[PDB]
Amino acid sequence: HGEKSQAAFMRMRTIHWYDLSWSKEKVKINETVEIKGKFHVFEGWPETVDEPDVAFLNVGMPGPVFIRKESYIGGQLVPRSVRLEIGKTYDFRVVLKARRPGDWHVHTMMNVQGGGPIIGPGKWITVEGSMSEFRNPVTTLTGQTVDLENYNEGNTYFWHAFWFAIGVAWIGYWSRRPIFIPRLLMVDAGRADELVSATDRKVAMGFLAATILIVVMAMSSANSKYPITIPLQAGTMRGMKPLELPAPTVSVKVEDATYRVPGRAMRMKLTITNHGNSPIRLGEFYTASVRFLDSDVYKDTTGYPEDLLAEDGLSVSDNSPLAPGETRTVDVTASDAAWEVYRLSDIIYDPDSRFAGLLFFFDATGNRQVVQIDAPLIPSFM
Amino acid sequence: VPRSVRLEIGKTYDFRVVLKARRPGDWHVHTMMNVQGGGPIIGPGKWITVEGSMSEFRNPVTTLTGQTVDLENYNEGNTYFWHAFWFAIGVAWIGYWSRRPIFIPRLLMVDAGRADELVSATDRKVAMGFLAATILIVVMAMSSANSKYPITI
Amino acid sequence: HGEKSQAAFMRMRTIHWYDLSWSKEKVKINETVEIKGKFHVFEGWPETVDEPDVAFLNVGMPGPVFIRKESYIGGQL
Amino acid sequence: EAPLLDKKWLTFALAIYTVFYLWVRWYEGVYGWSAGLDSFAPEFETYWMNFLYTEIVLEIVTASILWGYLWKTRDRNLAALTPREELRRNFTHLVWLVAYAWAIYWGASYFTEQDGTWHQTIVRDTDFTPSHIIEFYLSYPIYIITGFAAFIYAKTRLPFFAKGISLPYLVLVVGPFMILPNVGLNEWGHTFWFMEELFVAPLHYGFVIFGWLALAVMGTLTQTFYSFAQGGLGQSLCE
Amino acid sequence: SAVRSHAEAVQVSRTIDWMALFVVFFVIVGSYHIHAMLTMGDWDFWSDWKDRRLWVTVTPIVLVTFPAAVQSYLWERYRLPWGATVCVLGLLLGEWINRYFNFWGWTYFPINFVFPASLVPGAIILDTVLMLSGSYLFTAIVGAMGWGLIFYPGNWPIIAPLHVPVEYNGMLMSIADIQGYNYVRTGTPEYIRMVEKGTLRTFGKDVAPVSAFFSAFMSILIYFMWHFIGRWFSNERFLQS
Amino acid sequence: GWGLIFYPGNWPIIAPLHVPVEYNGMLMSIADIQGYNYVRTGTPEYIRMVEKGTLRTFGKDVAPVSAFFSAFMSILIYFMWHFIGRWFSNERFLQS
Ligand SMILES: CCCCCCC/C=C/CCCCCCCC(=O)OC[C@H](COP(=O)(O)OCCN)OC(=O)CCCCCCCCCCCCCCC
Ligand SMILES: CCCCCCC/C=C/CCCCCCCC(=O)OC[C@H](COP(=O)(O)OCCN)OC(=O)CCCCCCCCCCCCCCC
Ligand SMILES: CCCCCCC/C=C/CCCCCCCC(=O)OC[C@H](COP(=O)(O)OCCN)OC(=O)CCCCCCCCCCCCCCC
Ligand SMILES: CCCCCCC/C=C\CCCCCCCC(=O)OC[C@H](COP(=O)(O)OCCN)OC(=O)CCCCCCCCCCCCCCC
Ligand SMILES: CCCCCCC/C=C\CCCCCCCC(=O)OC[C@H](COP(=O)(O)OCCN)OC(=O)CCCCCCCCCCCCCCC
Ligand SMILES: CCCCCCC/C=C\CCCCCCCC(=O)OC[C@H](COP(=O)(O)OCCN)OC(=O)CCCCCCCCCCCCCCC
Ligand SMILES: CCCCCCC/C=C\CCCCCCCC(=O)OC[C@H](COP(=O)(O)OCCN)OC(=O)CCCCCCCCCCCCCCC
Ligand SMILES: CCCCCCC/C=C\CCCCCCCC(=O)OC[C@H](COP(=O)(O)OCCN)OC(=O)CCCCCCCCCCCCCCC
Ligand SMILES: CCCCCCC/C=C\CCCCCCCC(=O)OC[C@H](COP(=O)(O)OCCN)OC(=O)CCCCCCCCCCCCCCC
Ligand SMILES: CCCCCCC/C=C\CCCCCCCC(=O)OC[C@H](COP(=O)(O)OCCN)OC(=O)CCCCCCCCCCCCCCC
Ligand SMILES: CCCCCCC/C=C\CCCCCCCC(=O)OC[C@H](COP(=O)(O)OCCN)OC(=O)CCCCCCCCCCCCCCC
Ligand SMILES: CCCCCCC/C=C\CCCCCCCC(=O)OC[C@H](COP(=O)(O)OCCN)OC(=O)CCCCCCCCCCCCCCC
Ligand SMILES: CCCCCCC/C=C\CCCCCCCC(=O)OC[C@H](COP(=O)(O)OCCN)OC(=O)CCCCCCCCCCCCCCC
Ligand SMILES: [Cu+2]
Ligand SMILES: [Cu+2]
Ligand SMILES: [Cu+2]
Ligand SMILES: [Cu+2]
Ligand SMILES: [Cu+2]
Repeated sequence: HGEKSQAAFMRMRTIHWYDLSWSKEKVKINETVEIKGKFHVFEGWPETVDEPDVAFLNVGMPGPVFIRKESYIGGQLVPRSVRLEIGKTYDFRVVLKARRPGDWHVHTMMNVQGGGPIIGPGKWITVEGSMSEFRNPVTTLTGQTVDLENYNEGNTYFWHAFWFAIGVAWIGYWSRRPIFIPRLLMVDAGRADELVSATDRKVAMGFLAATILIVVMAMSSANSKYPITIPLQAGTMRGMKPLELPAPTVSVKVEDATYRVPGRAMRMKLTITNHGNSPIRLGEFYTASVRFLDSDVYKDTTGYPEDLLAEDGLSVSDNSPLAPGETRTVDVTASDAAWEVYRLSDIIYDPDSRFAGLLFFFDATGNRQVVQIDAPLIPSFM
Repeated sequence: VPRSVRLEIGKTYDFRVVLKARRPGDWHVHTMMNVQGGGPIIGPGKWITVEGSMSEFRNPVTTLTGQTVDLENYNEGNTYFWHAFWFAIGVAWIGYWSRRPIFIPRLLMVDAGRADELVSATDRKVAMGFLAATILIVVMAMSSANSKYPITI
Repeated sequence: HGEKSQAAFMRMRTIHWYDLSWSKEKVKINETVEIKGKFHVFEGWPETVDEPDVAFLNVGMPGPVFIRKESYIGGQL
Repeated sequence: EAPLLDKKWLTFALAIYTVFYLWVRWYEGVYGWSAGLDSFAPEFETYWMNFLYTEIVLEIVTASILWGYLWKTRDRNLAALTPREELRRNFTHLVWLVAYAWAIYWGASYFTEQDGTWHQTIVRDTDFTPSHIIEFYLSYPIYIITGFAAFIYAKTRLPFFAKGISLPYLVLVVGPFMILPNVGLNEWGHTFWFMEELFVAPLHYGFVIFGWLALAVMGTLTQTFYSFAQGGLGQSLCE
Repeated sequence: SAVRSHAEAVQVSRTIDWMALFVVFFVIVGSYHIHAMLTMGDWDFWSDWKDRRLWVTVTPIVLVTFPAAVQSYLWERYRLPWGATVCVLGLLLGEWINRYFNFWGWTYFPINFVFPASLVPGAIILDTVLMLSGSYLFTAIVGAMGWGLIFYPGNWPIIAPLHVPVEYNGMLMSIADIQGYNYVRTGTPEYIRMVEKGTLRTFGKDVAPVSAFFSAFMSILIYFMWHFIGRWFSNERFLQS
Repeated sequence: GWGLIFYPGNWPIIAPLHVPVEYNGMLMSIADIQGYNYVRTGTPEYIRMVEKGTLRTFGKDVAPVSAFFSAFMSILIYFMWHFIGRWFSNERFLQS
């Protein structure tokens, strides 16, 4: 939730999430779900979004209904912010543990500093069980195993209640006497010195000394109880390993790209050159989490969110085997209610009417090439 | 490249610029790269002579709504009309109060404590009418502009 | 002097100085000493240190006990 | 010979706010998850936009009626006010101040940090989030209405406050009101200036500044005490 | 007369005392809570934001604001030395109510991950210094020094168990760090947390004391300014327009 | 009112200048084409402080949010400049 309201061109021109898998659709409490996939950083990064020099891989959900057990970018655990390069592709994996029952829309997201949220496709996952069964065991380097759900709760309650009680007692010591009107009149009359006695001064001195001594003793006792402590671990982790992918033996030029403004579709003229890899055929156009597929060339079998999957939303004028070398100019039409449901038609309000997306080409043997396209998008009103 | 672009250090780029003559005379024309946080980078300048009359210059542009306009005079009359209308409204508002003594007698009356005599019920009604008319005219003008141009970006 | 008090990871993760040579160990006044070597910039540069877009090669000593006659990075003064 | 302090009115002043805000919290819990997450959906419309429209209309009607009734029934001749009746009116104004303080706690403290929580657990999508609907457009107008009513009652019933416009009272009453227009800055702060959900960002310093104006209460309190004491209570108490 | 006897006057005064205490307490709760959260609430919400540099520095400086003004009013007009204590207690009450009923009751963030910082010792020090010395300059200097310095030692017994090192998936992590990692804050990524990350000019185990002393000095300055701010806020002026 | 009425008052003038045009394959505004064609040598394109879209920009709320923010800051600036002018209206005489 939160993507439909984001500018259409910003969603089109930031990060592209390609083949994704979810290990389970329905999980029990304390069971783990794995979300893996690839994300590509668009070369034409918008200028109002800072470069992903400081980026964090996040899980979009209405709260800690899951707990993120681990997250890996390129096989490396990433508990901190990371640095990503423009134009590179990265594998990502996220292992989550179920905490609260219910149906949850879970998304993979990249939070970018100086940019904001970049939400990926969301999937509905059902958690069955009771929240009381959730456990979060962690073993420390000191040899102690604790449960993070209730660890250190009683100590915090005790100390906060103790200090609150001390403050309440300090206020109530003075609250046993007339408070506001008689004291104000006495101060106005010049009898302020009569409002504080020697016993009050002794009580204040005792309160101050007891507070300081208790703080010192509590710090000493806490140090004795936990002689091994480390500061909070923070920093930006550089040197993320990107994917070394086969360059596309397929070249695609966008002649024109238009959308009818009333409109639930997008149309584009494309010149495609096959540089080998056998006769190929376009099977899918990915724009903003929406996948328009050509049923005759490719069929999704990964449980891609159906609200974002158009099984026959790709209409190519001529989708015949493009013999290696053939340069065919084709008119592709990406049509689906998701265009209007995911407010991609709101590119009419955007201060930049340019789109970007991914095209997937398959040969007879099923090998897939990914081609990256970007162009300006012209609205049609006649 | 109608917008600002990003260039890399140490790379070479082709550039092309097509210009249309507008005013007669001899003009020193240079190609330049304006760099943000740097300033102007002027290239070699060439003298070009333009012969003719400026009145013959036309700038036709065809919109996506099917209308062909000339950018030299497009929307000029509408801007003049609206600015003159609002200026006239302001002038009328000032001149309504300007028919009476302005500075010295009013200052003396305010100093004497007779300020409440300087504004009458008719003045209050006129001010209310001015405010209501201004708001209503603004709303109606916005609605009419939206109706005339339903497609804007 | 001044490195022992610097954070250990910052010292480990910034610049590595490898094979170094000193021309002389004992010098007279007005005599010259040459210090050559190689330095490698770590790929995982710490985020709290700005990238070495503006860097200066300096000599650490308690003052002008020496005068830096010249300094070359990659053969360039 | 009615009692000086009307316990029924004070009990009502506390209980109406308590019950209404408990019901509001229950509604937020029940419908904040099923309908409040997605803003471009029909259930979100019928469960939160209708709430916003109804609360705005009811706030306008209630503010108009209450302020007009308080200003219409003002004491034209306050010179004949007996000291006992003046003390009773002072107690009623103190009940009004109690109600204003309770509303201020409910608005500026509870729902503001609830809004902070909501923004830290989800991705912001619109300016009319259920948290924003409850906080900016329900609790803030409610405490503004209560403060305006308390100020009007003090000016129209207490001779101490009827001789002019009390500057500390005006600051304490109008200052927090400026928190409501400042919401626009907040929106302009989140949509354009700051790309991150940081609660300590300068775009929220407006709130902070106007919160400082609530400190004017101290000055107001002093005046209130004098309004309590000038009628002869102070002379008897000093004995 | 307004009252018929001295005992009736005493009872009426006690009732006014209770009602005015309610009013002052909850107006202070509202204003101080909104100021405190919108000035330093990101460090106060999460246990993995409670670092040695930014939290320790920032919190006392911004939280010394209201106690200074409330002391300047209460001690001067009523000789009531509990202004700082009442401000801290109201802020703590509001924060705890929100944490229990909203942070945990609504979004189910564990309480050990979302708890406020202890503030009573600093308020007690300030109040006792003001009461014993009776002068606002000495109170400012010494009490603000104590308020800044006692913040971190007072909170150490609470956060100490959360700093036990853990080898989490091959990386060294803190218990608070693991708490922040596991419990996902969708609107609060990791890069936002203003915590110390180490500098090439950071010296040998002096982060927390330096932060505490800087906080104490700025607390002196802010107390001095907010004393006069509250003095202005306590004016009994009437306008005619 | 002063903050809120600024943009509706100017909309009848600038509305004809926002008709979309397909200029050389790119979507442009009439005002954008005016800025492009008529060369400002001292005013490059990157200087214009105009909205370019943010990842936190929501569903068609730019102009109303800007108007309300302008109105609030107008309240503040009016309040301060009232006293500024009150000081500027002083009838004081100096002897040195
Ligand atoms: C006249 C009373 C004295 C005056 C002071 C007010 C005290 C009143 C407290 C009400 C207690 C009942 C709360 C349970 C609601 C009971 C209630 O409304 O329960 C339903 C919701 C849950 O609904 P849901 O979300 O659909 O459920 C799914 C997820 N839970 O829970 C709650 O609302 C409970 C949590 C919040 C309760 C508010 C806290 C209590 C208010 C204290 C005010 C501060 C007063 C300070 C005085 C020192
Ligand atoms: C919290 C921010 C503080 C605002 C500044 C303090 C008020 C101004 C003081 C100096 C000028 C007025 C005279 C003394 C005050 C009190 C005051 O305004 O008295 C009425 C006087 C007229 O009285 P007088 O017998 O003729 O002689 C002057 C009184 N000293 O009005 C004025 O002088 C002009 C209007 C007053 C200023 C507007 C109200 C201020 C309240 C805050 C407005 C809302 C902003 C905050 C929202 C977030
Ligand atoms: C527009 C900027 C405002 C400047 C500040 C206002 C002027 C100063 C006021 C307080 C001190 C003077 C007394 C009252 C004023 C008027 C003034 O200067 O009167 C003469 C007094 C001597 O008179 P007096 O009967 O002995 O008692 C004091 C009068 N209240 O001079 C002074 O007190 C010192 C010299 C005055 C200041 C210099 C002139 C200020 C004009 C602006 C200078 C140029 C800067 C702007 C250029 C861009
Ligand atoms: C949450 C836990 C709550 C803790 C409650 C602590 C109790 C607080 C205050 C007690 C007020 C008694 C005042 C009696 C003066 C009542 C008083 O003033 O009595 C006259 C005495 C006469 O004493 P004297 O013998 O003639 O002279 C002194 C040597 N003999 O004067 C005094 O000066 C007596 C001073 C006694 C002050 C005691 C207050 C100390 C309180 C510290 C509390 C520690 C906190 C708890 C630790 C875990
Ligand atoms: C650029 C275009 C310029 C527009 C010029 C507009 C004219 C402006 C002002 C006219 C001043 C007349 C004042 C008469 C009071 C002169 C006046 O006060 O006369 C006594 C009447 C008595 O009227 P009555 O019948 O006894 O009571 C009312 C119901 N019968 O009192 C009033 O209160 C009369 C109020 C009349 C005020 C008329 C002003 C409205 C002006 C709006 C102009 C709209 C703008 C143009 C639209 C395109
Ligand atoms: C059933 C619970 C207890 C009784 C309920 C009454 C309140 C509780 C205690 C005090 C009175 C007890 C006995 C009263 C008997 C009768 C009764 O209901 O009296 C209260 C008022 C009368 O107010 P009063 O004349 O000042 O005299 C009060 C002193 N007895 O009744 C009314 O009908 C209201 C008065 C008119 C003002 C209406 C306000 C505007 C209403 C519109 C909505 C406002 C905005 C809404 C929020 C946005
Ligand atoms: C009139 C109201 C003014 C504000 C006063 C109340 C405090 C409010 C905000 C600042 C508190 C710090 C926490 C950040 C929340 C306010 C906030 O959101 O700060 C963001 C920055 C970090 O992000 P950023 O990308 O840097 O953005 C800059 C926007 N300020 O925090 C920072 O604190 C860093 C910014 C620089 C300011 C440093 C803090 C001040 C240091 C002390 C000097 C000031 C004088 C102190 C008194 C002696
Ligand atoms: C004042 C009454 C006398 C009581 C003693 C006073 C405080 C304690 C010791 C005094 C000796 C000084 C050396 C400190 C022990 C020195 C000490 O214990 O330093 C610990 C760490 C150093 O850790 P490390 O390197 O692993 O240890 C090896 C050091 N070679 O430094 C710090 O904590 C830094 C000092 C704290 C920052 C404050 C500096 C003072 C700035 C001046 C303003 C504050 C003064 C207030 C003015 C009124
Ligand atoms: C300066 C005035 C002299 C009196 C105060 C003593 C000055 C020195 C230190 C106090 C500052 C707080 C502690 C941090 C220092 C600076 C300091 O010493 O920091 C190291 C550790 C913190 O290190 P870490 O990496 O977080 O690991 C935890 C290990 N404890 O704190 C300490 O060792 C605490 C030192 C002293 C604690 C007692 C505080 C009591 C004194 C302050 C109140 C004074 C008010 C007087 C009332 C009139
Ligand atoms: C962060 C820095 C510390 C904070 C600054 C305040 C500390 C102490 C003194 C400095 C300024 C306040 C002193 C009072 C003025 C000085 C003061 O107390 O009154 C001046 C007069 C009083 O009004 P009057 O009777 O009508 O005028 C005739 C003289 N009595 O104010 C005026 O004339 C109007 C201006 C008053 C504005 C003061 C407002 C105080 C600031 C509130 C804002 C929040 C705090 C911001 C700081 C973060
Ligand atoms: C006040 C008297 C009553 C008259 C009505 C008041 C104004 C109109 C409607 C009220 C209902 C609220 C919902 C708005 C319609 C709501 C509305 O029309 O929103 C349009 C766009 C949204 O465009 P979109 O997403 O394509 O549309 C689908 C929305 N799910 O939002 C906006 O324009 C944003 C709102 C403007 C910013 C102001 C917010 C308010 C901030 C508080 C301070 C200002 C208040 C002043 C305090 C005194
Ligand atoms: C807030 C106080 C209530 C009274 C005002 C109504 C509040 C709502 C909107 C008014 C702000 C200006 C319009 C932009 C909103 C925000 C808003 O609705 O913006 C959308 C469009 C602008 O969109 P765009 O992308 O530029 O495309 C042009 C399409 N029109 O404006 C509107 O739809 C205009 C809405 C209302 C216009 C009438 C203005 C009259 C009201 C303001 C004056 C009030 C003064 C009262 C005197 C006492
Ligand atoms: C952007 C924020 C809003 C602008 C700030 C101003 C708003 C209202 C009040 C705040 C300050 C002005 C109040 C007048 C002082 C307060 C004032 O009106 O007079 C103070 C005395 C008058 O001179 P005097 O008779 O000699 O002194 C004895 C007292 N009557 O000034 C002085 O003594 C000298 C200092 C006066 C300086 C005030 C200049 C006003 C500022 C002009 C600069 C331009 C505006 C900058 C803001 C952007
Ligand atoms: Cu979702
Ligand atoms: Cu891509
Ligand atoms: Cu050395
Ligand atoms: Cu190296
Ligand atoms: Cu905000």
